[PDB]
Amino acid sequence: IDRLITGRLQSLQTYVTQQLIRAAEIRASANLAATKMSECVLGQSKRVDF
Amino acid sequence: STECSNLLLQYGSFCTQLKRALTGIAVEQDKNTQEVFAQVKQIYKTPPIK
Repeated sequence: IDRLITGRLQSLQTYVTQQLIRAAEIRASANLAATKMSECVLGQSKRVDF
Repeated sequence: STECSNLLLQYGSFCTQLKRALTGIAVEQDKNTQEVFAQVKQIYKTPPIK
């Protein structure tokens, strides 16, 4: 039971760490999308290729 | 070693997700280089007069 508990805890910790990294990436994309909604939809942008 | 491989098979799929993570990083590096440098459609050239 100790062996199985250690293995399942290691796998679940790996899942939580991967979810945290993906959450950071998704938060960066959502910040970019919020900037685009504030600057393209609500105004006219002079930034090139934006 | 065959005995180490037989014991490593019992741990499940840690190595598959490690390989998937490294493959994702290796694809993302080329995506970074392509999205930074390849922003031009045609390869321009300067005239022979300098």
